[PDB]
Amino acid sequence: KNHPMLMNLLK
Amino acid sequence: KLSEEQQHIIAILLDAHHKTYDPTYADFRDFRPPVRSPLSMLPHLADLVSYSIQKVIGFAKMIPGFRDLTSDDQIVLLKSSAIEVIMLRSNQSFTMDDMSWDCGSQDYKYDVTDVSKAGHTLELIEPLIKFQVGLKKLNLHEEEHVLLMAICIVSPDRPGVQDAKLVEAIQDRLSNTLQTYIRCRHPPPGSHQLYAKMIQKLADLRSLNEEHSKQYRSLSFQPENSMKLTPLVLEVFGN
Ligand SMILES: C=C1[C@H](O)CC(=C/C=C2\CCC[C@]3(C)[C@@H]([C@H](C)[C@@H](CCCC)CC[C@H](OC)c4ccc(O)cc4)CC[C@@H]23)C[C@H]1O
Repeated sequence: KNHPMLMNLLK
Repeated sequence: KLSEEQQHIIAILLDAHHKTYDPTYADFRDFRPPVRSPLSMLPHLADLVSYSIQKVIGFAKMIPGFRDLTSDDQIVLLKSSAIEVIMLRSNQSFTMDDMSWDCGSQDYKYDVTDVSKAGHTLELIEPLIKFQVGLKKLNLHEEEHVLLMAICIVSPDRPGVQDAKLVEAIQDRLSNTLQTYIRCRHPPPGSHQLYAKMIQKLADLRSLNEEHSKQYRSLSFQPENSMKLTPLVLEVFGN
């Protein structure tokens, strides 16, 4: 939520 | 005694670190070049930090129970801890001989002047170097090092955490593994108060992190410096 790059590295 | 689970947790953390930390430093060749002028080392060092952020996320995903957290809790834990884990993992390249981080060449050997050339003052730099020296003098086993990195990440008191109880149960398993590890595997006299000392380093990283944020905000205030960062750094540290 406001963090697309971090979220994608998390998945 | 170290249970099978405890030993399995440790085996997993070591491998995770072995997968996310390249002691050859080969990738550094891809960064913008170091230049040794205000903020001459910032592009190179901003690339080093952003690179390191990706490695820390990779490491965090491999922590037992981390994947059980919501996407939100994972993001808030990573966002507050990133800088701290980067200070921690950096201990591997730090050398006491010259008080500098040595990554295999003169070009990738970083001292206090290099850090000042990225826009930092003695206020942050002195406590950072003192931190590296104090950690270095613990002379931790690799097992201890990787446990400390995991415990640092999964701290229930980080801002924005929703499910503190779950984060805390994750950390607790990791702390107990560390405690037992020191007792069963770390011989005296090195083991003396070792757990308490490693926990005091987590307190030191938090202060350092509080300080880092103030400096980071001052840098975020001049958008021509902020321009020199990476997208991941701006996302993770904010802008
Ligand atoms: C692969 C690795 C590790 O991940 C990281 C390595 C070295 C780490 C270093 C040595 C160089 C200086 C580094 C990068 C530090 C940087 C400058 C940080 C120091 C803050 C102290 C509380 C700050 C980084 C931060 O975002 C880029 C920043 C940068 C510029 C600012 O003006 C304000 C903040 C932290 C950690 C430091 C090499 C190697 O061991």
